[PDB]
Formats: sequence, structure tokens, C-alpha cells
Amino acid sequence: GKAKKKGKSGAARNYMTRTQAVKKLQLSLPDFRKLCIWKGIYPREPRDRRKVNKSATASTTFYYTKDIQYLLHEPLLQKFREQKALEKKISRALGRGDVSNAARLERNANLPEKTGKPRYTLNHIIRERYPTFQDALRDLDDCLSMLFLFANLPSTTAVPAKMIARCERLCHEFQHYLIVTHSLRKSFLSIKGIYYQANIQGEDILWLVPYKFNQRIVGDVDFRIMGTFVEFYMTLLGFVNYRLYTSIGLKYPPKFDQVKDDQGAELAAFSLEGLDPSQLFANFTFFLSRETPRQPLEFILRAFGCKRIGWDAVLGEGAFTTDESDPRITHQIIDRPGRYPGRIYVQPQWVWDSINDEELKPPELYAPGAQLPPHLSPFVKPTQGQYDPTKPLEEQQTEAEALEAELEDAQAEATLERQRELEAELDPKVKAKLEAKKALERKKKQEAEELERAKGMLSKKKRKLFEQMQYSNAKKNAEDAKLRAKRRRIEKE
Amino acid sequence: RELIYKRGYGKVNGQRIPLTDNAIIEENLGKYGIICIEDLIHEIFTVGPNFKQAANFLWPFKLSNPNGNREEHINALIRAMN
Amino acid sequence: FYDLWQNEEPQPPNPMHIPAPKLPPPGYDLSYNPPPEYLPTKEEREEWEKMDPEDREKDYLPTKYDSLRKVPAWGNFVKERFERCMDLYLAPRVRKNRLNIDPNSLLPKLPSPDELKPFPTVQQTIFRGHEGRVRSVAIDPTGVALATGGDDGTVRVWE
Amino acid sequence: PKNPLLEKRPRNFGIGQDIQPKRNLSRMVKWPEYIRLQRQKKILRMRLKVPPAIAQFQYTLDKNLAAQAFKLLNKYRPETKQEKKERLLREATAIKEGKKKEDVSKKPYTVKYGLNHVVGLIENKKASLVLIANDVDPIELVVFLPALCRKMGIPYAIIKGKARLGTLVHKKTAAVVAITEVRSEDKNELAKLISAVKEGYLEKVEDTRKRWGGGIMGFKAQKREEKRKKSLETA
RNA sequence: AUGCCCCGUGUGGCGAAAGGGAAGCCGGUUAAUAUUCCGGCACCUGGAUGUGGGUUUUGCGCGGCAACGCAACUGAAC
RNA sequence: UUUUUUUACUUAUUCAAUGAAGCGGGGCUGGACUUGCGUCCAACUUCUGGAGUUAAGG
Repeated sequence: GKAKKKGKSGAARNYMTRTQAVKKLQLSLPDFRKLCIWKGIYPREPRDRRKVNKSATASTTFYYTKDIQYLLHEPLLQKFREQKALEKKISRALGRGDVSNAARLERNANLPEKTGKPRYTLNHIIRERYPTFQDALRDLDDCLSMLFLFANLPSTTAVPAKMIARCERLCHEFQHYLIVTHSLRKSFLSIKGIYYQANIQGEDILWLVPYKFNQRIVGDVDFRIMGTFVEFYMTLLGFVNYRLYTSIGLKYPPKFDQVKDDQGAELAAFSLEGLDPSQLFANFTFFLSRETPRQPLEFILRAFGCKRIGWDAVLGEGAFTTDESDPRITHQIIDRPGRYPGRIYVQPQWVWDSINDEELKPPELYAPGAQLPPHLSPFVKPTQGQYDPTKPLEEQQTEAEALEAELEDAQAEATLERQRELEAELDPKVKAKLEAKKALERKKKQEAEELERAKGMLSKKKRKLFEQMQYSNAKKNAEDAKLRAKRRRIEKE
Repeated sequence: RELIYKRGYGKVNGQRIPLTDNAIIEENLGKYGIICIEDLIHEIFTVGPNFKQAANFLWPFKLSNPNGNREEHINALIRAMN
Repeated sequence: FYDLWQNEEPQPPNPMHIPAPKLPPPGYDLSYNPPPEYLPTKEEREEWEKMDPEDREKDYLPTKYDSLRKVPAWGNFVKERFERCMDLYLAPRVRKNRLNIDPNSLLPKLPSPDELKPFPTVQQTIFRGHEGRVRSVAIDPTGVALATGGDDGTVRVWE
Repeated sequence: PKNPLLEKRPRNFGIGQDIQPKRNLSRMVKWPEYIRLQRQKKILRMRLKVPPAIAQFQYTLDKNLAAQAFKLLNKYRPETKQEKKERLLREATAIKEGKKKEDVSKKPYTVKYGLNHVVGLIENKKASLVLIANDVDPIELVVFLPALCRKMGIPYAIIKGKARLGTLVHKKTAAVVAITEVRSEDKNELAKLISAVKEGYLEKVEDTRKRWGGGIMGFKAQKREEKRKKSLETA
């Protein structure tokens, strides 16, 4: 029977704000952000914000109290404090002017700039974050997109170039596992870049690879948050690469030559020790020009099981015969704004389309200097009303637009009283089509009248929800009708 | 190739624009046969008739500050700076 | 290295854990050579380029490029991954049961008026004597006469 | 064009009209007792008359001459513990081989530090140059050193920073340092430094070392003093 | 949001079964307790979270000259 | 150089006030005298039992 205060119990204990969490954990905000990113802590939203904090806003972020306590028990805090103290000692030595002591303290400080590695050990962090290997495989899309992006991207103060090179080694080892196990199934080319979907141990993973060009760094971007995510994903990718190579039986890591990497063989530079998609392009030798992207074509052909692939020596090394005069080249992929009868000149778009469809499309449509068929995304699952470009417009079309198109193709009591007064004083098919259109109009009017009666019988909040659903469906049907109409225009052209 | 892909800027009409697309390099050169960033990197790597034009078109790279002549030690310096 | 999963014991997921929202799969629109019905007008291109940022519903415009060498890379490809980074740890995660029902399910089923006839359906008589608004009407209990009142102050009886 | 709906509303901070804006009140902060005590300690030492034996320590080396001295001293900084351990290990290797310690090692040349050691060197006339720290507390540990150096004929200089001298000798603080002997190539630099120290410091401070220090008044008291002097000059 | 900003007001505890104070009544029952048990019929405080209502597509309800009324009627610091 | 007298200074010491909030010296503006430009003296709120806070602006 003890009296209780209001703000003490319930959601107030269940949630705490980010300010209170930082003050409880005795941390700076960058350290708190790094810990949250590595541990997987995310804000969440309370049922009633006023119950938790009396002066609360839609802007403020609440956290789970057990998440904050678990961060408190995390042992990376002692490493953070030790590194802060060691940095203070290094600055003290540099100010006092002895460089030998500063270097001796730096070698304990274990800098990511000199190591090319994450500064802390995240192995146990990976262990609680992904308890099982299938969960680890499910969470790989963001990892692969991140590490391919930072393989492409320039280095900065937060992201060392040695660490970028280690990202490149890890992703190349992952690519060699993919082409060894043939684990890729889907490949897509888009204005975004190259989307790759691989099914590794029954889990579909799709990631984006940007095109080889100078990536724009305009605007405000924080590479420190990027660096934290990169360090986590490098640790995860290294461990999953080791497990995949151990499952395949190959030795990890694959030894890559520094001279070969300096030459630029990359996938050819990394060599792996022994200790229908394969049938597609199983026995064919393909040459690549300068304009063609050599490492995506080499990746997709090795994933499809191409035995030999060659390209220009300026593009890379560790390939087949770079000379086009060599008769061994069965096919050639070139996109230029010669004329060997043995060599079949075909498009990279044909390569993407063939690896998507497993059909080996004819090179006549994809001849150079000729317009190629439009490329299609394999990831799209068709649905009712979402519209399908592959589906015929005759197969899918609303009745009003169908009768309007039919009338356009054909073109390409009061009346009885007037007839009585007048007497006292192809085209039939078009008229029948107009009568069918009028019957459709009257049917739509009847349906609208029934809809209005039901809307009137609805209650107020149910009426508002019903109108919102009708508005959303009307927007979707409007976009679908616009797509169908301009597809009809393309068909007429 | 890493320097070209990382810090690549074009000097056109007294301006400093990045080499985001190969179409910009194609419009800049046009008649010399250089229409791609890969082609420009190849012409930089292997000396050709348009080497001087390619060097004039390519802006001087502004490397980040690291924290006699070298025969082969310049690669480590370039990796540390970029 | 060593693989972390020396011993894998199946652990039930806690109900408090909410997985991150997965990015949607790419559509037919995203391709560099899409079907031509996805392409917009130059008026739509100018509409976006006049429109403010984050007002547009979709972050990419339908673009068709003939050549891979003519394909330009995005100027915000770093930015979208940066936004994905910020959404992973900064955006709140909510478990919400979104309704997916037929809209006509909420509508009640009404009998047709043809079953419920007779009812008045068309105007058959007009009484015109009032220059002001007709305030009140009443019908004689015998059903013969009509009484009307108006703003003119005149009460009238009609057949 | 500007929106017509935006207008300026000035705030008049006169007496009794608006709430005063947040200004910098650092001049009037009620400080903690240790801060207040150290400030008043400095002020009291300024206000009282300082006898010449303490007031000689106000005059120190200038920046150029101090840097010129430190250019010589940094060549003769003593061995650190790691360098000493390496020297012991290398000499132990030679002794294990059987070679002589005279053969493997040579006479060291370092800056001499430690108060009793330096005082002994000055009395035995082995010191060539003596640098005495500005801010030794208690001051009695060094208050006799300029007079002892003048008695012994050793050139001397008072220099800012016992922490600066401790950084030379790999300590936190050194009260005094001495150069006794240098290598052959630095003998000319040492002689030039000693002559520069003489001409710059000692000739300048010979007149002012006998004078009493202190007597300086506060800012408001000083301003009252020029106001009364101006009134007297007008009268 | 590897830091920054805001505020002044101080300082804790004990001290009343007659002061202040959230909320329980009737009937019955024991050898002996009962506003405490039983039966019936209520109330207060604290918490979580739904449904139905209210508001909203022009965001934050209407009426009365008024005193004010109406089941709700956005409301952080100060 | 020392012994007495009074007569200035503030730092010892004593008293008081405050949430240690605007002290002192200049600068700007106005008014006075002066000398032909130095002083001193003032900037700001008075018919009303309302309100004054989260900076407007350049």
C-alpha cells in the first residue's frame, strides 16, 4: 500500500535517451557511436514518449536500458581508455622531444595506418552479433557493398591506403571463392552499377559494384563512421572467407604476388592452392577490349566456367594471348563508338543477358553498331498490377483502354420521336463498338453508385481510412495506366 | 591506375572538374583517339604521341599530407600519400 | 585465421531484436537499357530538376544509355551508402503490423433498391407562389392539401 | 526579394527596460581558493619590496640567447635509460669477447646537473658555464648561486624554465645545469656562447642586480597616481 | 552533437499513532478478532497496452451578448 | 645614519554587501564652463495593480 510516484516505473525504466546513455557509459559520442555500430545497438521508439521523458521530442532518440547495460559490460571500453592514455603518453613524448620513446610507444599503440587493420580485435563482437554461420551469410549485402566501395574509393585520414589494399585482397579472395564454387547465379547491369546475386549455402546475397571511375566526394560525408563500418565488415569478411575456403578445401589466404599486383593482374595475381551455369560458356575463348570492363567480364566468365579468357595487355596481365591475330579467340567483346571470321564480335550486354537467361542469345541482335534489346532485371518478381514489360499489352490491359484502342483502330425515346416527326414530315461495327463502350460506361456508373452508397454507410474513421486506401490505389493505377499508355505509343510507333 | 581512379580531375576552360564520366574526357580530347579514362590511363602508362596532350589535360594530383631521386621507392611514397 | 563457429548451438532469437529494413531489389527501371515505356518526358526531367531535393519519391530517374563507356557514374553513390550507414545505427527500428486487405472488405453489403421499392423517385409537382425561401411544408391528414410558409410572411394552402 | 513579413525588433538594454544580455563576466567570477591564493601570492610579491638577492632573478636571458645556449646543450644531453642499456649490452658483448672496456668505450661529454654536484663543480672551478633556473621554490636553494659564481669567477646566466632544464636532463625539473667540458669541434661554439652570455647578460645585469625589486602598485592605484600627478602638474 | 551549450538555488538527515495527509460500507460470523474473516456492493493509487470514440486532406473541436457550457479539445523550456 | 611630530600610499589587519553583474582607464554622443579645448557630468525606463523570458535584424 505504498504510494508511488509517476515518473519512476514502467517505460521510464525501460527506455533511456541517448544523452543519458552517454553520460551513464562515461563515453564520448564518437566512442559511443563506434560501440553501437559494432555491437549492433539501434535506437527503437517507445509507445509513449511523454511517459519516458517529460520533455521529449520527435527528434530525440531513446535506447533500450538492457542494451546500454550490455554495452557497459562490453570489454572494449578498457581498450578505449588504454588507447586514450597511450595517445596522451605519445603526445607527451613528442612534446618533450624524444622520438625514440614516441616510436616505442607507437608500436604498442598499434596504428591502423601502419598495420592496414582494424585497431581493436572484433572477433568476439562478430561472435555475439552472428551466433550462426547462416545468419552471417544472411548479413553480407551491406558488407560486400561497403568493401567494394572502399576498394574503389580514394584513401583519407580515417581510411588508410594499406587498409584499402587489405579490403581489395579480401574481396578478391571472396571473388575467387565465387568463381571456384560457381556460387553466383544472377548478374545485372544498371545505371547504379553491377548487381551480383550469389546463393552461398542456400542464402541469396545481392550486392552492388560501382563502375571504375572517379567517385565523387562532394558534399558532407563522415569517413569515421564509414571507417567504423569498414573495420567491422573487414573482420566479418575475413572470417567468412576463411570458413568458405576451408569448406571448399582450398588454402586460406590465397598467396598473391606483389609484383603481379603492381602489374595489375588482380584476380589473376591471386592464386589459390588446392589444399547449367557451369555449362553456359563452358568451352569458349573470349577476348576483351579496352572499353570492356575486364574484371567484371573475367569474374562472370570464370563464374560461368570459361576455361580461358584473354584481354589487352594494357588493361591487365596474367591472361591469354592479347593479340587479336591469334586464332584461338572464339569471341570478342568490344564496345567502340580485325574482322576475323573465327572471332564472333558480341556485346557485354549480350554477356549479361546470356548469364541471366542461360539461353546463349544469338549475336546477330548484339552485333557491334546495332541496337541491342533492352536489358532486364532478373531480381524482379512479377505481381498483379505491378505490370510486366515481358507481358503483352494485349494480354494485360484494362477494358476501357482496350475499347479505346479498338475504336481508334476502327477509325484508322427522343430519337424515336424525331424519326416519327421526320417520316411524318464497317460503320455498323464501329457503332456496335460504341454501344459496347456506352454499356461499359453505364456499368461503371452503376458500380460508382454502389460504391457511394457503401461509403455513405461507412462510419467516419472507417470512411477516412477507406478514402486513404482508395487514394493510394488510385496513385498506383495511375502510374500503371501511364506506363501502359506510353507502351501503346511505342507499339504504335 | 590507382592515382587516376582516385584523384582524376580535368582542366577544361580554366576549370577544375573531376573525371566522373568517360564522356567528359571524350569531349575534351575528341580527335586524338582518347575517349575513355582507361584509354587515358593506358596512354599515361605507355608513352605515346598524345602523352603531352594527356598530361596537359590531366590536372596535377593533390596528394594528402603523410603523417635524391628514387629508382623504385616512389611507389611507397605514392601509396602513403594517396 | 580460425573460424568462429567451432561449436554451433541453435539459439532462439530474442523478441526484442528487430532486423534492419532490407533495401528493395532493383527493378526494370534501374537498368541502363530499360524497356522504353519506363522513360520519362523532358518535361518530367525538367520537373525534377526544378523540384527540391527529398520532394521526389524515387531517388533515380529513368535513364537510357547506348554505350557502357557513355554510362556516367553517380555523383551521390558515396552519399547513398553514407545514408545507409546512418540508417543502420541512427534510424529507429519499429515492429509494425501494416494492413494488407482488400479496400472493399470494409464496405457493408446493401440490398438493391429494386427489392426495396416503392419509394419516390422523380419530382412531379412544383408549387410556385413564394418569392422568399419556403420555410415549412405540411400535408393535410386527409392527404389532399399542402400548407407552406415562407419569408414573405404568407402561409398558403395548395392542392 | 526579401519577405515583407520579416521586421527587426531592437532590444534596448538601458536601465530598467530589457533583460541584460549574457556578457562575459570572467572578471567577476568567484574563483576557488587555490586560484585566488596563487593570484594574490603573485600580487603580494609584486607589492612588497624585494631584496636584491631575490630581485636579481627577475632578469633572465632573452629568447635568442637562450635558444643559442640550448643549441649547444642539446648536443650534450645525457643518455636515456634505453640508450644506456644498449651501451651496457654492447660493452658486455665486447667483454664476453674479451676486449677491453677502454678499447670499446670512450670519455663521455654531458651536461652536468644536480644541485650539489653543480655547486661542487663551481667550487672546484671545473664548470665553464652555469645556467640557473628562474623559478626554484624554495628560492634559498639557488639564491646564493650568482654570488658563488661571481666569487669563483665562473660565468653564469639565469634562464627561464626548470622544466626546460629538466627536459634537457630527461627529468621533470632541474634547478641548475653546468657545462664543464665539450668536444673539440664545439669548443669554438662554447667560447662564443660564453662571450655572448657575458656581453648580453652580465654587463646588463651588473647595474640592476644590486637594486631592490617590488614596489609596483595595482592598476587602479597607478591610475590614481597619474591622475594626482596630472592635477599637481596643472596646479 | 574525442567536444559544446544552458541555469542558479542551494545543500544532508532525524523530529507529531492529537498537526498536514490517495482510497470501504452494510449485513453476518467466534469461546475469544474483526471498517482486517465470510457474503454482497464499492473505491483509490501506480503501471503496461488494445478497442471504440475525438481531431486532421486548409493541423490542432464547437456553442452563448455575457457570467459560462459541452465525452474529449496539441502543448517543451521558462 | 639614527630619535620625535604629522601626512600621504596599500599589500598586512579590521568592517560591510552580493547569485562576487557592470569597477577603473580610454573611445562615441550631448550639455556646460573654460581656455580658445582642458575639465566635470550626463547618457537608459514616471498618469495606469497588464505583459516583459527561447534574439529580431545587418
